[PDB]
Amino acid sequence: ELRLVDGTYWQRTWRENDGQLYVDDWISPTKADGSQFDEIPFVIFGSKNN
Amino acid sequence: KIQGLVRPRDPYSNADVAAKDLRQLVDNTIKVASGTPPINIPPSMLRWIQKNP
Repeated sequence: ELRLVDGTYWQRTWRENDGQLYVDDWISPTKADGSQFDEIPFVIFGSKNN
Repeated sequence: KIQGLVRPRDPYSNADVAAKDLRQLVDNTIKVASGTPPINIPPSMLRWIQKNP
């Protein structure tokens, strides 16, 4: 799960253990210096455009 | 297999001998077909206890 709240990047993962369904806690990946992000690092490319 | 493939001969005698032949025998391997009876694996029971179908 990838979300962009108030210009910051957050992501949630769903563990879903074998035979179960478990979910990770919220966390925001940050760059080498910091400052978190302003856009989701997921690009969708297509025949027409991106 | 030829049984009497060898005959005691006499170089001085001139008496005839009956002939034999090259019989051909055949081996075999029968085919066996097996399978599995239809096993119900509906997703409902696995999903109900929250398990991967």
